[PDB]
Amino acid sequence: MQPFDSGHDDLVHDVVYDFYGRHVATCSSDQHIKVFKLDKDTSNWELSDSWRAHDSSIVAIDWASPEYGRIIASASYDKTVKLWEEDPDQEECSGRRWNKLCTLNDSKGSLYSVKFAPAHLGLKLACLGNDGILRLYDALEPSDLRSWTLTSEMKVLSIPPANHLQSDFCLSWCPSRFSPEKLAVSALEQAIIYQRGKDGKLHVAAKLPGHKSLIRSISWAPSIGRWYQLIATGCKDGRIRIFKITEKLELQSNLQVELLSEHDDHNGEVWSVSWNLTGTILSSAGDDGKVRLWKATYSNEFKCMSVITAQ
Amino acid sequence: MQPFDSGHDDLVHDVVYDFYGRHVATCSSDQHIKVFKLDKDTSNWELSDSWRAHDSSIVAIDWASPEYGRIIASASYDKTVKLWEEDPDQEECSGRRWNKLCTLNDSKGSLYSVKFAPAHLGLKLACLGNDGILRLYDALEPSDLRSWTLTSEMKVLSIPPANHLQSDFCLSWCPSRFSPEKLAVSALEQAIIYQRGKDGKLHVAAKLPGHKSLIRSISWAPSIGRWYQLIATGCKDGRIRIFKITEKAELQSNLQVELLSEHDDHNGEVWSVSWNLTGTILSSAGDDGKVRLWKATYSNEFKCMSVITA
Amino acid sequence: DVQSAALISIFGSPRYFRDQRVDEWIQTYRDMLKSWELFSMRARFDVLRSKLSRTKTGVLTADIKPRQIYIQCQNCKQNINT
Amino acid sequence: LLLLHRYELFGIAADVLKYCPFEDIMGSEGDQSSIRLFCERCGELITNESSKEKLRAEAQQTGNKKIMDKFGYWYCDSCKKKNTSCVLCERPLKKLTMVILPCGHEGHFQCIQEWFLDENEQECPGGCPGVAFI
Ligand SMILES: [Zn+2]
Ligand SMILES: [Zn+2]
Ligand SMILES: [Zn+2]
Repeated sequence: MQPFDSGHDDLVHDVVYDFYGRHVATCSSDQHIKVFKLDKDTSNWELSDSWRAHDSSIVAIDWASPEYGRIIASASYDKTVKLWEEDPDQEECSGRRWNKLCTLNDSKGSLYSVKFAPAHLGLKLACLGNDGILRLYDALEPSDLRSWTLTSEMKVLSIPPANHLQSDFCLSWCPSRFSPEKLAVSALEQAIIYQRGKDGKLHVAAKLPGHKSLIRSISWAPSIGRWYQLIATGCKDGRIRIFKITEKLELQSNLQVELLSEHDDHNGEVWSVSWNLTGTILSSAGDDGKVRLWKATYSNEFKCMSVITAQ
Repeated sequence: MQPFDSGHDDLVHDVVYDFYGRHVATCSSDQHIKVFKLDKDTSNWELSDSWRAHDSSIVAIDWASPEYGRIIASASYDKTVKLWEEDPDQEECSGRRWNKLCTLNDSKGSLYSVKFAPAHLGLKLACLGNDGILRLYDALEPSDLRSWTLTSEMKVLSIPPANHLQSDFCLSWCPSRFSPEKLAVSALEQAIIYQRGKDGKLHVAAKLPGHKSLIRSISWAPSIGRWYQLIATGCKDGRIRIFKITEKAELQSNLQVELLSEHDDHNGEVWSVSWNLTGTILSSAGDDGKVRLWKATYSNEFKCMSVITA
Repeated sequence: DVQSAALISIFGSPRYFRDQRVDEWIQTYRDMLKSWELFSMRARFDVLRSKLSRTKTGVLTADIKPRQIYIQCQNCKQNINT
Repeated sequence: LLLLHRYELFGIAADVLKYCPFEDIMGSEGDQSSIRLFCERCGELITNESSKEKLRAEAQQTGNKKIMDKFGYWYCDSCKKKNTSCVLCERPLKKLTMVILPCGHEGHFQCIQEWFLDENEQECPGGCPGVAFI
């Protein structure tokens, strides 16, 4: 692979893979979404569609599960979440390829994070924004993609933020198919894990400590066979925090949180963290143009493996 | 006239083609059935399978319609009809390529002719032996083709023929799906056309006259679209009688029989008569060692053609 | 010559009227095409019959081959083709 | 299994899931690939419970499992439909088909593949008012 230059007229905010790794959707502040495809010939990225989605900066994007179709969901500063289903009959690079499904204009504040649930929960979607409440949108009938019902409206804050311009929200789902449903909320300076009990409603399970500044990213780790789970949080202060989550079977399981590691190696501000599919290597991108990879050592302590510079 | 040796140790009795014409099945008095295939590359008749079938001389075999699979019936003198289905996951020339399906033990007499019905009537079958009884067997169970139920049981002859007198029985269906179900049945010297009535039972519909001696072969001409049905008959006399049948109590439509032509060219016994795909060529074999081809020129009257000696 | 009769007849025989003789000729030619293992030519004959049965209004008059798939839906236990 | 699905390794994932000792790994609806059909002649559902019962009784009274291979959904027990015919060769069809979607016609792999690639045709072999291209 080689780096490719986008057609974006401003900063690219959130970039999210599809399931198969052959498509890249880049949402940007210029009111545009550009979906790329990985051609088998010549091994270079070619643009597939580029259309205007919102009336402001799109700050989050997520692909749906491949069994439900080619669905992306975009959250922006227009207090809306708009879904897009790909129509393959239209020509590429035309602007009419991706058709809007539904607009979930229910947040009084600008929405910061959108995340799809794991595929074994059904087509379930999450929203977090400036209003300060977590919204869950389910398609109880996945037959029609235009019928979205709000199924959970949980207040993640004691009070809404007065300083609306200085805030940042993030969400991360738990990909464990057979553990109970867990969702991570990083509202302003906390981090709360939410579980679904027998009541069918979200409850506070555990709180990640520390986090002296705003949380710019959160990422649950896919634990393939491990007896613990990892949560990576990037902060405005610049500290990577990796939390060792242990689960033992009203909630059906109690969670204990142990701060496994803390890393302030980004001399500045951390904007994104993301695990790989093993849950072993963790990426971390800062405002200095540097990307660091963290792998756990022989002890229970992560260390930096490489630094990627974009000179 | 290129010859190919079939490999039987005794007299080859009945040779029949299949629907597609690329497979022939030969039965003989060595109690064996041999299926031969025609390769498109070698262009020569090669043996596909040979297996022992009956305990007596097999004298009549017939192929089923290809929409019901690969089924070969077999009539022999041991008063049985055996049905043979082919499983393609077996080796050629091994004896296990064709699997037995059923034994029809209802016949109290050595069977002479077996003909499958046309495909639009179902997976039916016909039997005729030296007891005067015409038996029809249907495969009414679709799950397994091993339960063949007897449906019709007529009595062509009043009494069975004697032990020391020769007898011949031939069968011929009507291959027209636009006419009621008919079956040309030959007794010793009697030729009968049957029909399926409104009551679901076979009825005597017409009788082909003449036939001063034994009838060796009956062949219904294929319905190409003409308004008249043609029946060819080879007798123990030298006569090749061609009957013109035109169709218009407890029968769907009455039908008349007119003897179109009668030829004495063989000076012997016409052992077999057969038609083409279109019913335009009549092949007859007699005791003069000659196989004569017959065609209709300038009118409906059939005239002779190429004579093939052997 | 039932082949030429069938191919001549299918231009206007189901489209403008209906008679049994043309149906007999069509069935006979289709059976002969099956017997010669010319299945592709039989299918071309069938699509030519279906193309030439379009009336001026546009309604098909050909006796096309009926449906063979009636899938039962798993969520509602009902036929998807009614 | 999700990681195997992320690559284009689906037969390997099928091999892994076929002999998995845990029966509820992917999906909880059981048979998600079951295709029940209604009869093309009578309209009742093709369940063929009488044939399955008879073949199970015959295989219990005998000592072979090849009698149960006669069970299939290509025939109807209610209306005594014999077999399903291919749309090209009009031969019996028992073990693998190839459904044409807009018109609902069966067919072998070889017949359908020959008709749509070797002959480069675009319509259904049975004759349909439309284009079932490629
Ligand atoms: Zn039925
Ligand atoms: Zn086929
Ligand atoms: Zn069709």
